[PDB]
Amino acid sequence: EKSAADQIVDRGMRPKLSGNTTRHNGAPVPSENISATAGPQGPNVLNDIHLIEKLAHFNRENVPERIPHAKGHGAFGELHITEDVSEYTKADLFQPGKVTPLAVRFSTVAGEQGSPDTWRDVHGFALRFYTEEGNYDIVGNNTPTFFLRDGMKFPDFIHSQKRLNKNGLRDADMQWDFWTRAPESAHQVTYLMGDRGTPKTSRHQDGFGSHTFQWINAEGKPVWVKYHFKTRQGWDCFTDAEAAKVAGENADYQREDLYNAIENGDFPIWDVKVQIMPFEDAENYRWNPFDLTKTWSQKDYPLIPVGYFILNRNPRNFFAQIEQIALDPGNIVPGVGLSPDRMLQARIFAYADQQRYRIGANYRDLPVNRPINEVNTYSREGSMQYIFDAEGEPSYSPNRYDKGAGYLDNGTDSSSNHTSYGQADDIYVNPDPHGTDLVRAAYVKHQDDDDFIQPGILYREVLDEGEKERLADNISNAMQGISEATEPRVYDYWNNVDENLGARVKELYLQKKA
Amino acid sequence: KSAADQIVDRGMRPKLSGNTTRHNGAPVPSENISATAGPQGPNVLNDIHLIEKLAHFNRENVPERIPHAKGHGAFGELHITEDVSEYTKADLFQPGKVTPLAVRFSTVAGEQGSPDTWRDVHGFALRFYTEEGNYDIVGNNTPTFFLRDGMKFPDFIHSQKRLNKNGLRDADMQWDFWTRAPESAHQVTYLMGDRGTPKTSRHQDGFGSHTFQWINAEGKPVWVKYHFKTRQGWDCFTDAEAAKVAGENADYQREDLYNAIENGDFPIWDVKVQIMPFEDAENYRWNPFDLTKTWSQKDYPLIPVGYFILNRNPRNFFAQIEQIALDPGNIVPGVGLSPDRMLQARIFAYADQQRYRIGANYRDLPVNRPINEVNTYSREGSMQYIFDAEGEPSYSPNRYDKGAGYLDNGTDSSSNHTSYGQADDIYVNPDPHGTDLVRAAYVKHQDDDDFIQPGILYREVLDEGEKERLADNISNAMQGISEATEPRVYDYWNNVDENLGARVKELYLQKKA
Amino acid sequence: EKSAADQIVDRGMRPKLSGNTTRHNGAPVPSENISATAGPQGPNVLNDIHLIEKLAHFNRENVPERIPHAKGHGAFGELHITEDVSEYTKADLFQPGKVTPLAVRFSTVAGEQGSPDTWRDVHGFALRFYTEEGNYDIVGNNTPTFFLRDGMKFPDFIHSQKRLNKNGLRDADMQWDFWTRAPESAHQVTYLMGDRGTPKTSRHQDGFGSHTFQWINAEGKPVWVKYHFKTRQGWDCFTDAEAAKVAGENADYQREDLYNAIENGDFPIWDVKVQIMPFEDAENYRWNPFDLTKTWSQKDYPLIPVGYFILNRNPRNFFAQIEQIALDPGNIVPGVGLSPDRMLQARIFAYADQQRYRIGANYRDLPVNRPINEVNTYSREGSMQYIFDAEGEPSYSPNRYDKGAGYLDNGTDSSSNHTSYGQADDIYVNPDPHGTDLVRAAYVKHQDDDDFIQPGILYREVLDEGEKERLADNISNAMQGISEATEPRVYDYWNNVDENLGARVKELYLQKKA
Ligand SMILES: NC(=O)C1=CN([C@@H]2O[C@H](COP(=O)(O)OP(=O)(O)OC[C@H]3O[C@@H](n4cnc5c(N)ncnc54)[C@H](OP(=O)(O)O)[C@@H]3O)[C@@H](O)[C@H]2O)C=CC1
Ligand SMILES: NC(=O)C1=CN([C@@H]2O[C@H](COP(=O)(O)OP(=O)(O)OC[C@H]3O[C@@H](n4cnc5c(N)ncnc54)[C@H](OP(=O)(O)O)[C@@H]3O)[C@@H](O)[C@H]2O)C=CC1
Ligand SMILES: NC(=O)C1=CN([C@@H]2O[C@H](COP(=O)(O)OP(=O)(O)OC[C@H]3O[C@@H](n4cnc5c(N)ncnc54)[C@H](OP(=O)(O)O)[C@@H]3O)[C@@H](O)[C@H]2O)C=CC1
Ligand code: HEM
Ligand code: HEM
Ligand code: HEM
Ligand SMILES: [Cl-]
Repeated sequence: EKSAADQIVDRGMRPKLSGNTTRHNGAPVPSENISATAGPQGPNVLNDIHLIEKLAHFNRENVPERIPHAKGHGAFGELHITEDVSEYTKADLFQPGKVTPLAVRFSTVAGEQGSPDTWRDVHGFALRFYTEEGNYDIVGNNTPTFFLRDGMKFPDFIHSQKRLNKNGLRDADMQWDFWTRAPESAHQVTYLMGDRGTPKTSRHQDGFGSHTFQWINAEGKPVWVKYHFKTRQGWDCFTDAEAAKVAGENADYQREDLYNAIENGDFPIWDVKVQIMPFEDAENYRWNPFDLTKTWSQKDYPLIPVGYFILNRNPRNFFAQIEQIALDPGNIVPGVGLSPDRMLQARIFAYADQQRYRIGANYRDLPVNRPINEVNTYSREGSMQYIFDAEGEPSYSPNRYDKGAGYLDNGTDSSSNHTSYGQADDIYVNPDPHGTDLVRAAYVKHQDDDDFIQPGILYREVLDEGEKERLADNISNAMQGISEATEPRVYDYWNNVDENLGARVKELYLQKKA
Repeated sequence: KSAADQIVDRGMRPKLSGNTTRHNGAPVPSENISATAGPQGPNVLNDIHLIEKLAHFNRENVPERIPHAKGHGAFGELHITEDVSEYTKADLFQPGKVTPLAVRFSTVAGEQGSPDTWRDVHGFALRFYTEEGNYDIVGNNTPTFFLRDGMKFPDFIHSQKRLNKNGLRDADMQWDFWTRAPESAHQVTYLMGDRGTPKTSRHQDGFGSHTFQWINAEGKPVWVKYHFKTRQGWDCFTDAEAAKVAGENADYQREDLYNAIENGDFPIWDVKVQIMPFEDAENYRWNPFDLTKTWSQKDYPLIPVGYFILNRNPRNFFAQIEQIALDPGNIVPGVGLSPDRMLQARIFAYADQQRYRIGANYRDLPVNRPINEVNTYSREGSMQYIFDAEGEPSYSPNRYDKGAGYLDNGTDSSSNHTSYGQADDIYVNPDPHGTDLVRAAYVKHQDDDDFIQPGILYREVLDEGEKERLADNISNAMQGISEATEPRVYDYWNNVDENLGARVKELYLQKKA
Repeated sequence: EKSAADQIVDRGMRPKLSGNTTRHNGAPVPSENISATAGPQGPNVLNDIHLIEKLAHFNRENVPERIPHAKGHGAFGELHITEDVSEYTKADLFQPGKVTPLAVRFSTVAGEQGSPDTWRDVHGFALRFYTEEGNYDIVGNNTPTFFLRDGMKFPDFIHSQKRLNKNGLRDADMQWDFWTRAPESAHQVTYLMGDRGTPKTSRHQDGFGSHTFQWINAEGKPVWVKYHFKTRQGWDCFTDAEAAKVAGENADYQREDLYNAIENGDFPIWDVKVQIMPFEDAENYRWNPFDLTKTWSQKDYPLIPVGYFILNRNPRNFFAQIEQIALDPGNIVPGVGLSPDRMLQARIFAYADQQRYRIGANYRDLPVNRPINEVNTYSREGSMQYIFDAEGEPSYSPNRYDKGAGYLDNGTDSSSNHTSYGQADDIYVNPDPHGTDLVRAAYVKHQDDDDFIQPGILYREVLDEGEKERLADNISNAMQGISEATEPRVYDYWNNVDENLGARVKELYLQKKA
């Protein structure tokens, strides 16, 4: 417990072993060097049991990588609460003085396993807190916003960032064809194409929940919140050229950086802060507060400190604890809720769904995925069931025994006779839906909602001249390879962000087109 | 000849003779003797055919369905003989249409080897290969069901299957669940009557059970329920007879159907609907969206649509029946859902299990492909047999011509605040009766309770022999329940009807030694 | 202006489609942009069927990558026979005048499927010929030899080339610890550390079967053979530094090169040649002829021309036709046999074993894996069974019908009554086994057999002075990061190859270390 995470990371690990190897049934292995033949020059025999066992398990080492965020790495640590936010949330892990074990995984998005850490890309920033009321995951990114506001479009974006169907090549035309035809992408593409598209390490970047979530206090009062994880190491970014150079020198530069830092006792820290928007502020804010492509201005809603987290433990086994971790924004806990962000709501479905396939039906039972409290469930069976309920316990509720049911239920019947429980605050306390029908509709339109104002503000009001110039230079690099059909779409896109940025992008682009 | 012939021939090899080949096409030396290093020497590793043959044998089994593992089916045709175009624009239901079909029949609780004639609900699952996509009506041989909320479905199904400790099915478990979930009473009464043991798949009705929606060319909705009325007529075993046949032929109904079709005795069902005007819903005496409530045929009589006939046996049972992926979520223009929470859970659940039970690309298998071309941006996944034309885009919106949704413009992401309005293709919704996410009861209609409908069946519909057999069947099914469950069951049946309840207890006590 | 492989490459491809999209049941998709909600600001509904279907299938796009050789790419083409080799083999594809469709996949070995093509590594060179007597695969490498002579050691070598269990980092100490303690590796490590460890493209390298195989003629007479695929484009290699620079600029450099070459009509060609060792020559050759770590001298066995192959077709769909191809040395055909090469014998089991898992039980039925002749098999069922036998055909043999049995069988009974078939020449005509017992034994020891003489010969008699210096430089670079425990073991390993090479390796290593 020299990290509070020691209880978690030690789960499943064998003691150190010596002497001679054994087969998987426990019988001694004769040789790891020579296989059995019928005569020295005779054929290999079928019944070299160790040989076949060794080859067959070797043949099954690989599992499907994540889509997206295949390339990643992580660590374990502790969340420490230093402020009192109890007036906003009853979430157990956020109460005063609470110390909670965590896991984190960082990643890129588009590239596969083995792809370089320092390709220009968004970086994943995904936390698990092992709380007393269950695992609470905040699966964030190193950006406060994102490319889209509807999950229907997510697989379109991700195919466009991956490889063409015909030849397995990533493609500039495809990336820009998608982005310019999905102009809601403007805010995040501006962020991505700036310095922060190439952070040097996982330690030298902020993390964000990106989405608006909900906090609910002990008396059932909700507020809207956004999470901000502010690096104590500070933002530090490569130039476009530097990142590509590092990609060739060390494709695992960030994975290695984090390992070395923790091994050397240089434990990275982030200050945990939130923006808090009162429930009553939501409808009249200048931007739609639930549109992922819109950040809340920190002038309107400043960061409020909560505490900090520290990464102080490397994994014991990378594959077992990091590759197999199943981080999921749907892992919420009491005191935390969702919001009418359609991207978030799609995510709440999508992660567990992929994980049931990528890992297996019983992925929740793996050491790194089990919570610290006992799971009380009627789920059973499935492939590779390691853990099962006490002998003879019932498989169904309501039942005549004592296993139990939901906290809203009485534990003895099916809640018939027209029983109602009321508002599902554990999902979220909803605002006005603005309609009574199943629809495919726009988000409620707020005064300053469009696809371009916020990245325009970033360019005009936040970025210094160097940042503005590198942005244009980066963009024009990224455009190399687009078709002639795509060129004017890209010019238009950037002009819509800012006419000066757009002019400079085109200027540099034509210079390089040679 | 059958309209299903083009479907059912997909994937089938020509008959082959001569000698066998390995899976790479090379000649097999022997199917009888394996290669050894000397006649009495060890088997060699590199008998390639031996290992290939053993390894593929080792991989023949796949997860059976949960539930409805034990089943069997056929192919056929739907024929429209009436004009229902005022109610629906669904292509397959338009005047004169003839549509190829598939069907799978099944029990519910038992596993792959279990008997067809255990007392159980029977599945009645149809696929129509329409010009506008596969439309599946995944029904049962009952117009109702045990529950009104999908949250409870795995509880019911575990209670119908085996105890975790010893792998035995269990009467106490079945009745403990049924009596503590009294919404079950309508279907339990149906299940425990004669129709719990139909002799064959041909001698039972089918039903969609749920309220669905039909929408016409002008966008006007009506609520509908499907009824498939058997031309062979209901014909049921007694409790004792079904149990006897269960041991004599575990595949009684599977064999019966295959034989009937081989002999040219093609079974036929008349396809009819009940149609409830959209404006009738709120004031009907029962909640029209509660699965445990039937619509009275006195209030809404059956309206004829056409008939379907089964005239084709599968070419290969595993390939075409075990691997068929029937799914109530396979709807088509002109058909919609309803605020039935059981139905809404099913719309998710089937494709979810199928992605696992069969594979991510299960839709590409011959029996699961529609007759029209699929135009999708989905790609890759295990065992991808079918892929798009070379170089076609993987994303939309794009600058090419593959296309997008019929609501979309095909060129952009529908930003700038584009709205499409009511999602009628899902269903034209009635009043939700609230503005908040809630866990709530169904809207309460005047005669809604858990017992009135099976009581009416018993008191007003069942004849004297049916009433007595019902009590006899229930008391048989009760044998083995714990003393802690007996009084709960007595009261349950009293709630249905006091005379039924009295008779059930009387017979139960007689049989209890 | 097409290809003989067009029949293969078109299997499974849809026609071009336009209009609007459909769900997977064929019904029209309402939108690819907006998901359905209960009110514009209400929750997403569960029954957006298209949303869930699109996300769920997106979630299942990935499959396990190969272990090893995850990162690869390929093409299709034609094998043309130009010489008469019928005196040596009856194999159909090798008969005079035969033109046979082919597939090829090139690859690296260690890295995962996003990793750079131009990491220093062995490159895979794996061919499939779609012959009239089945698919014949020659799954070779760009080297005539390899690191080991026993499949028992293969998973040890491959872990040592992949990532440490604790942190997911590849590791120089691990690579050299294994190589030096398994000194049979010396031949291939010398090849790997030379110029050929970094070929510029897939087109500018030779290919080899590496193992000794067997050819059998129509009369049943065997000879031992080795396959050589000599590039008409010529060897062309990066330096160690250039290869890393390219890895950062374009991780898919070689994938892109091959695609572009074929797209442009610059079809790469290799001349197909064999070495042929008479059956009577094997026991008295100066080296063991079945030891993968021993090449046959081309002074003793010159190359004999057979024909050439040309790559003239890019895949229609990369994932469907390349990622899912199941290349397998066990795919032999009449006229071709194996040998007492233990590595080869282990491979004959291992590939189909992995493919059953990596792809699925029915992987043989996928378009790219089906032969051009009809498969007549009693195998049945299994996940995703697309193809099934004619209605009512029997599932077992011997049977009273016509489907048949093996060519040695009579088609009517089980071959009891003590029926014997004799020597299994279809596997191979074996030489003497040199013993009568199941053993774990060394290979038969030939006069000049050791772990170091052949790369010593390469260094002393083949390499030019620049090649000799680059070799020492490359080695010393690859040694950076090894522990002090490993240093003297590496110094000694290189001295065993050659005292002068050894001295220069140590010299440069100590220079670079600081
Ligand atoms: N939560 C938010 O509102 C965030 C907004 N932004 C961008 O800043 C604009 C103004 O937001 P508002 O909060 O009103 O303004 P503020 O002035 O209060 O803050 C601007 C934000 O932009 C960040 N920033 C500085 N340089 C870059 C850059 N190179 N690339 C990306 N971000 C950078 C700042 O980080 P720092 O303090 O370290 O300089 C700060 O968090 C928005 O349009 C948005 O695009 C960016 C991050 C968070
Ligand atoms: N969709 C529906 O309205 C159906 C309802 N039921 C049951 O009938 C009751 C009355 O419904 P309503 O339509 O108003 O009355 P109706 O008289 O108009 O129809 C009653 C239905 O009950 C059927 N029935 C007859 N014997 C049995 C039995 N052994 N087990 C199950 N069903 C049987 C009849 O079949 P048949 O005409 O062939 O004799 C008929 O379909 C309901 O409470 C319900 O339990 C049952 C089937 C359909
Ligand atoms: N199958 C074989 O016999 C091969 C053996 N070797 C190596 O060559 C040595 C001598 O064998 P032998 O055939 O008797 O001699 P040969 O002179 O007849 O052939 C030497 C081989 O070495 C190749 N070679 C040239 N440069 C390099 C290099 N930078 N790295 C690796 N290989 C290179 C040659 O290719 P090229 O003609 O184009 O110059 C030629 O194939 C062996 O010890 C073996 O290590 C290498 C390739 C094939
Ligand atoms: C509707 C939009 C999105 C969908 C459908 C989606 C879906 C997914 C899925 C299925 C995975 C793989 C999970 C697994 O297999 O374990 C994943 C990975 C990931 N996603 Fe999302 N995503 C979306 C948008 C976002 C957003 C907005 C963020 C950040 C706020 C985000 C952050 C991440 C991170 C960090 C990972 C990697 C987690 C890890 O390291 O294991 N994604 N996404
Ligand atoms: C919310 C409640 C229900 C859920 C979650 C559910 C779920 C399922 C699932 C996942 C399957 C297996 C599908 C497959 O693997 O191919 C199945 C089988 C089946 N279910 Fe349902 N079911 C529900 C209620 C019903 C109802 C009400 C009916 C009839 C109206 C029904 C009829 C059937 C039939 C006929 C099959 C077998 C289809 C076949 O023959 O392949 N189920 N159920
Ligand atoms: C006993 C030693 C070896 C074993 C057990 C072994 C096993 C394997 C396996 C299981 C695969 C993945 C197959 C798949 O999933 O499709 C593979 C890939 C491959 N191996 Fe081997 N291997 C061995 C040595 C060799 C040798 C000596 C060569 C060359 C002569 C070679 C060439 C290749 C190539 C080219 C691939 C990639 C094929 C492709 O591009 O799809 N391997 N190896
Ligand atoms: Cl799955």
